[PDB]
Amino acid sequence: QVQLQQSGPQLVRPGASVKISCKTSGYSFTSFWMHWVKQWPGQGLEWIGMIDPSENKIRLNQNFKDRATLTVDTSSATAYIQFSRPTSEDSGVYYCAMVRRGYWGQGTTLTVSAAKTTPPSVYPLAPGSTNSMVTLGCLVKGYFPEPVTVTWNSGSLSSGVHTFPAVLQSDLYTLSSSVTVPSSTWPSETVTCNVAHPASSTKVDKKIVPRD
Amino acid sequence: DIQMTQSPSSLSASLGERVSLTCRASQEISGYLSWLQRKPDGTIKRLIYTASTVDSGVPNRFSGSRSGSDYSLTISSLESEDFADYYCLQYDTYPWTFGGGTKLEIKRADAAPTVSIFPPSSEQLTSGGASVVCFLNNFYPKDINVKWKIDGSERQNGVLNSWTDQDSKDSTYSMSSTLTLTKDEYERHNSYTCEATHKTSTSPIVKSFNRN
Amino acid sequence: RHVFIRTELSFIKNNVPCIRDMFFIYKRELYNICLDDLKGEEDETHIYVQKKVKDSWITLNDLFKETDLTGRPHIFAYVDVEEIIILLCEDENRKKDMTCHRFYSNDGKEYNNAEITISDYILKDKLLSSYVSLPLKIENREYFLICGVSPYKFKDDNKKDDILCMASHDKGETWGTKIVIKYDNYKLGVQYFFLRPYISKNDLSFHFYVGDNINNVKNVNFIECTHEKDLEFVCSNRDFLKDNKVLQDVSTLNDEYIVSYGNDNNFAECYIFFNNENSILIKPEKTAAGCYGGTFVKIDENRALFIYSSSQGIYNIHTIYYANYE
Repeated sequence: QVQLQQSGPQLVRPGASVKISCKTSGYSFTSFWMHWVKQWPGQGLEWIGMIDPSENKIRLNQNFKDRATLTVDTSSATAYIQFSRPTSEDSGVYYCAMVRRGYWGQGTTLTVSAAKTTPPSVYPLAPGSTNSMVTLGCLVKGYFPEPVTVTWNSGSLSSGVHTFPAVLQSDLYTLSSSVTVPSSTWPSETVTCNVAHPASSTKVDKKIVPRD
Repeated sequence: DIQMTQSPSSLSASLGERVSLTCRASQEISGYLSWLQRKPDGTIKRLIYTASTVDSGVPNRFSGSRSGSDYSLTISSLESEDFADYYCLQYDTYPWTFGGGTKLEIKRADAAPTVSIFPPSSEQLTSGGASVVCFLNNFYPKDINVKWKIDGSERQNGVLNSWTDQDSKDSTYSMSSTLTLTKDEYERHNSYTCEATHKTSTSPIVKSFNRN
Repeated sequence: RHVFIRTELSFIKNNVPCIRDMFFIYKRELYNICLDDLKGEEDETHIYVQKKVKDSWITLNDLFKETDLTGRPHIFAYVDVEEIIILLCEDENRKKDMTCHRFYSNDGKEYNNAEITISDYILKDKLLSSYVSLPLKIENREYFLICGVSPYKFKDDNKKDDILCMASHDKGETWGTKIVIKYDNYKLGVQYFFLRPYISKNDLSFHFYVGDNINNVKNVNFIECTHEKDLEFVCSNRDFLKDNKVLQDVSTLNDEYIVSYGNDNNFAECYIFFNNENSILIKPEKTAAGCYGGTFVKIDENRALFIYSSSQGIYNIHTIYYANYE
């Protein structure tokens, strides 16, 4: 019944101290070493280090010697990892774990960037000219940071939906999503793409109308 | 540090197949090797420890073995649950080190891409930008080539591509190609074409439109 | 009446400093479970399984590398005929579950391991100590015992809640069998230490220490137990005290008690008595050494070892054979 609940996602600027928590329950917190593991964006895992809550002793991978600092609070049974002067290199997903027991936290995503939060712009994608199946789409351009979610008719169309990963260019992400419906239901019926950017508190709807 | 070299880095197999991942240690690790599974939702699970011991709750189709410096993880019969990322981890000498990882994907029959091309929207044009989007949907295998032609001449500057992960339902792949020009340079040309070259066809799939 | 005694002395070097020793016999071979826990900035806690080869301990396996346990865990080791089971249990109350790491082996060298949890264990508020033990046969099944003792009591309403044992009949996987120990001579206002069961010929007995209020020493106690109900034992004290000699360890050879003594609380010399008649004198001087910590390690009903650490890293092994010649 061991549980390791980590804190939610964080977006900080370079040089701003950031701290990630991992709250434990269901076992004696001081009886087991606590590890931290980093998932590098688009790559693999790397062991950061481990801390003994009973002795406050630390074994740290020297690749993180002057980057991460591990602490504990035995009164609340929470383990902490802190980046005092984080850089863009420190971006990634951080896991707390009792590695040799097999218990892992869900992970915490940390994004270190100086880029300004920007709302997206949603543009329709409609064909210029037939077949039984017609593919539609809408383009979500120039936003920051991740993520954005896109649904179609508030979630009615789920069978043929693709949402492509965002690509980063000049501190701004752009994303596209596509739907395929039969020529019977379009443009005979409404097709609208619902974009949501929680970071900028943006909820906007764009209907796909056929071209001239 | 102990270098764990893991192979293959990417592997495709069908349901019910047997796959074997190998992890080689740069020095003696005395059997202190673990295999971990990283599911698409970010959760991390321990499969094997001490090289050949299967963790509790792990299905009996997982096993591990050792022959000298080589350690292997074997999945006898592949199930839909088993397609994710896999890492070895030596925990013999500090700092603990991971393998580079293996991405395991599903093998299915070839499928040709559905190619759709979309002119820039007038919404985007009135703001100076001009994005031409080309959807290459639901193809297999994952490798594919898109090429842009403007008035019959190949264009490469300003093209951005995005690739979906393997679809959980049909096990296909999709790719979006976005050619972004300014409104002014988009108006100076007439014909716009994206050609998709794929294993499933000797000749490329050509979709195009004219700006009139 | 018709008995004889043979002894030989041998030495063993150890390359690792052991904070505590736990000797066991596996297939008539002497092993050691060595807790190495220096507290240097660079040091790590090690729990080595060692084996006597020639005149030196050879380290076979560091069990502690498999666990995230902190501190110094309780070590419960069991020797069956073919199997070795070693438990590393967290060193502790408010919590009701005890988590242990179980190690299993068919030979002395290769160990399989997995974690267990003894949820709602019935040894809560009892003092646990590390020891090696044998299986005890109750009815038609064999049990491994984890036993604890109340460290201190002001008033004792029930003389069956002082010593209590947790038992396992599946080679230490699950621990759901309570074995009740009735011990009427459990004294109030007295502190107890280091309870260890001794099992021989399927007979149960306990070896432990008692603190003295007047003088600052811990005295060895030994109680022998008779099996009455299926899961209930009654245990009474057994007197071994003798003048100008301090009781050290107790064992049984040839269906009789063999008992070691020290001359004083510093254990300059050691005396070993067989059925309280024949005695042999241990002089660890030939110097500056002593026989503190001396303990018996039984090999069979006629062959036993008496082991103590002369100096740091050196082990004196007295091999004792005691039997009837007719």
